[PDB]
Amino acid sequence: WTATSGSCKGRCFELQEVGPPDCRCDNLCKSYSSCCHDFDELCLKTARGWECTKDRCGEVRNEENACHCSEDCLSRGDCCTNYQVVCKGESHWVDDDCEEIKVPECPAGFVRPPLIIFSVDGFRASYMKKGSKVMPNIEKLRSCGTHAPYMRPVYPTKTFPNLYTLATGLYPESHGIVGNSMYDPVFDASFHLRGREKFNHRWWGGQPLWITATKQGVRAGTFFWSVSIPHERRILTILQWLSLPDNERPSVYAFYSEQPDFSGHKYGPFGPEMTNPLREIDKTVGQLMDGLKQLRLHRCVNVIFVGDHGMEDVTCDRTEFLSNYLTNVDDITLVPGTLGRIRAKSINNSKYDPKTIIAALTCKKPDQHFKPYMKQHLPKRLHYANNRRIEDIHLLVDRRWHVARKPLDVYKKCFFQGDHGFDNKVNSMQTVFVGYGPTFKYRTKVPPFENIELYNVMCDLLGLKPAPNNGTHGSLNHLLRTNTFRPTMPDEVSRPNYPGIMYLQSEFDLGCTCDDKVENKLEELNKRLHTKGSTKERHLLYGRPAVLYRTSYDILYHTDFESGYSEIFLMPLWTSYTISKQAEVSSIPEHLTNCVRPDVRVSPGFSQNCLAYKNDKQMSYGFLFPPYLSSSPEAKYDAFLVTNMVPMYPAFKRVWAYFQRVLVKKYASERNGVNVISGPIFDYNYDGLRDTEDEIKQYVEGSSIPVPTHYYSIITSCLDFTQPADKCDGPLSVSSFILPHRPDNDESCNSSEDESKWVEELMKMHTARVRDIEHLTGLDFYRKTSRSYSEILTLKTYLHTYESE
Ligand SMILES: *[C@@H]1O[C@H](CO)[C@@H](O[C@@H]2O[C@H](CO)[C@@H](O[C@@H]3O[C@H](CO[C@H]4O[C@H](CO)[C@@H](O)[C@H](O[C@H]5O[C@H](CO)[C@@H](O)[C@H](O)[C@@H]5O[C@H]5O[C@H](CO)[C@@H](O)[C@H](O)[C@@H]5O)[C@@H]4O)[C@@H](O)[C@H](O[C@H]4O[C@H](CO)[C@@H](O)[C@H](O)[C@@H]4O[C@H]4O[C@H](CO)[C@@H](O)[C@H](O)[C@@H]4O)[C@@H]3O)[C@H](O)[C@H]2NC(C)=O)[C@H](O)[C@H]1NC(C)=O
Ligand SMILES: Cc1cc(OCc2n[nH]c(=O)n2C)c(-c2cccc(C(=O)N3CCOCC3)c2)cc1Cl
Ligand SMILES: [Ca+2]
Ligand SMILES: [Ca+2]
Ligand code: NA
Ligand code: NA
Ligand SMILES: [Zn+2]
Repeated sequence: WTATSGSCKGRCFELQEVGPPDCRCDNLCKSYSSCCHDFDELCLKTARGWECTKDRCGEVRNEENACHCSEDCLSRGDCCTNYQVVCKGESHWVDDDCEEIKVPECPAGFVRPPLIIFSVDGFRASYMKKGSKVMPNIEKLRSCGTHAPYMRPVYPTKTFPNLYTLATGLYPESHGIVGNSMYDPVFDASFHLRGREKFNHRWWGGQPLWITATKQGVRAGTFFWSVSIPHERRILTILQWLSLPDNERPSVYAFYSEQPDFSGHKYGPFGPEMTNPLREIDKTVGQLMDGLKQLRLHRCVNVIFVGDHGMEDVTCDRTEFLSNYLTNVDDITLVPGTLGRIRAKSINNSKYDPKTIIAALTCKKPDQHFKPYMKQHLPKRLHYANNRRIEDIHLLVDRRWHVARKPLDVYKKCFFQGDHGFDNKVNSMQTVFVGYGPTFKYRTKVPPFENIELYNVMCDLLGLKPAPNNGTHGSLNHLLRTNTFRPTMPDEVSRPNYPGIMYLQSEFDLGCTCDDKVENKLEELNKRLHTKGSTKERHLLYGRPAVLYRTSYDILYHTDFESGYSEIFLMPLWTSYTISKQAEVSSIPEHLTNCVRPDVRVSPGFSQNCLAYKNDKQMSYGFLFPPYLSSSPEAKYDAFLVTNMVPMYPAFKRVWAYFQRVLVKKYASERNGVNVISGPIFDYNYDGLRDTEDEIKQYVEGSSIPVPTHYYSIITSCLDFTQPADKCDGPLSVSSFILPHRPDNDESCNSSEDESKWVEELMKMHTARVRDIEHLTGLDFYRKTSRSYSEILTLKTYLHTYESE
């Protein structure tokens, strides 16, 4: 109940929420149906529209008007935004030459440059170029400030998950807004875009920027605008708040536009109808900048122009129906559209079986336009699994398509032409970022980056300590003129042992065999030097990775590779090797096919054994440093050490062997050498974080050899590819992957074909950031380079996307 009979007189767009059933005059009052009786009258004035005209200049103040053109309006802070242009001979902000903002030029009483986040829904990255002729204000922000060619949203590429990621720096699995629609089985409650459940605080995890600010004594304006408040009134309200006394004035503000998303759904991303919405958003930017200029704030405020996601062509003829695949379609609930989430319709149904649903959905139609996954098998870069609101069965839908349960769902609900929500690496889903103001750089292009990084930067712009989040703080320092965050590298927690030769061959009873009994002072000294690390500078190019947790491990040196060998997991945490452009690929010689060799530096008790693999009918093994890339027949024996072996399903060995035999040399050829670091990952609870020993769900049968859930590789070379990877003077280039370690290749519908037709496609799907691998391994890479630490942080956040221009 609301007692709507109090008044909004002197309270319009009050910042503090007054407590029920007392009536409200704040922004949110419309959303809750709790506004005082006179809110529309007092707070939503529209009389005489939004612009001054010549006949209005110097008018007698009429308090009924939407905005004012009277002499007193500047001191009241309520002029129409074009007042000084029409009435005082000034120029529009957009018509002014841009001039570098070297220092904040703020009025007396301003403690810090305010931050205004101007958010636009469905603003596809390519609109910045394709719409530039119709968006002069935005084009001026972009060209004169700091801009990225695009900014990568989070998955799913929907509004609430992305706006709340902007607000928190968190992945949706961590902040809890995992879709625009959700069911939480613990609350037994459903979240929808329409309705009131979505305002309940239990949905919204983490700590959003406005709360971060308020806790640290920095006042915030509204972030969520009620849909019925016109954009012109949102801008006027922000300008009015900026005219408050110092002690009352917020330092952080947001604007939001539901365009161009609203029209893009109706017309498609490039429908001719889309020009007008882009012109209108540009006009709104112009109102804000004209308004700031009138207040003498246009060289004081930092403005961020940012989108939540892009927009793709999607029409309802491009819909896959689950009723064409499942016999039992009535026993499931599907969250449909540009992603699919499946759960049992009834928890009482003991005939429900996820395995049979996945199988019925796997590679059943030649041109099938979605792929089913158990959520733990989704690409790790999506970070889309560790939340009870994410159903165990997920459908990744091809760009331009929908999935639905039955055809009747599509016509009893072919109107729309645009949608979004797809995989966040898809080009059409990318969105925009521009920063303009004293704290941003001048006329500066920065590489694409992820929206999870922005919360830290917004905290830096406001002098706030960010709450714990998924950004990598410092990775966006290159966007900023000042206020940079200068992180220190994390301290190494575990120091390595450097074992020498400590065991005789006969101490091992591993069930392994090798035809290596093939028997020189010249070259005996050489082999000893290699085992002490004489080639390490060639193979460990950026320092050894640091281990950031407590464990027991050994550094092992070899002619062709170096490794950090875990005595706890019985395999390397990492193996590092450099392959020059000139490297030759060779075969595994016949006499060495089944060769595994005890490592006389590592105790039998801390080694794998061959008998376990013989007995485990499901599990085979592979090698981290590839025997195919040995530098000589003699060095090749090192590759068959038991300390270089890792457990691999035979189906996965198809993938790994093709990567090692074909792809590494291809990349060395293309990139002028590569340095490779490879290793296992254990993430059985799919939280994106390194498992401890007691979290491991599967072992090689009868042994203590843990089975990895994934294998990673980090492939680094010189950004200037005229220099070889091992003699690089300047910035680095990286690409990485985290491949799922699966006992079948059901994910790859073409896997019956030669690996040349499917393996690299799989690897591209599972592309990763170095930072993703760091979370999953507790390792810290690139500790010893010539490069600045913030440059290295940017490198560690890079994702090689494999999308065209
Ligand atoms: C991205 O960045 C984020 C932010 O840094 C990273 O997430 C953090 O990861 C930590 C490790 O997973 C996690 O730390 C745990 O916190 C527990 C207390 O958490 C509450 O308090 C915080 C602080 O305010 C709050 O933020 C949390 O919010 C979560 O929970 C509510 C739901 O109740 C949601 O509204 C909210 O969205 C968020 O949910 C997300 O996180 C939880 C995990 O907390 C997931 O379950 C959800 O699915 C969702 O993703 C909480 O309200 C604390 O209790 C934990 O301590 C246990 O583990 C330690 C290990 O040291 C152990 O020593 C303790 O004994 C304890 O174990 C006991 O409990 C076990 C479980 O019941 C039990 O089995 C044992 O036997 C023991 O009894 C732990 O320290 C931290 O909370 C989150 N923070 C956030 C915001 O998510 C994230 O990892 C980053 N991602 C990547 C890939 O890098
Ligand atoms: C720039 C920016 C704009 C935002 O919303 C702009 C908006 N205005 N109107 C409208 O439809 N949208 C989408 C939000 C946001 C979005 C959704 C939810 C919340 C939130 O945290 N809420 C609201 C519900 O109640 C719970 C708390 C905040 C976050 C940021 Cl960073
Ligand atoms: Ca949106
Ligand atoms: Ca884990
Ligand atoms: Na086996
Ligand atoms: Na297959
Ligand atoms: Zn939309």
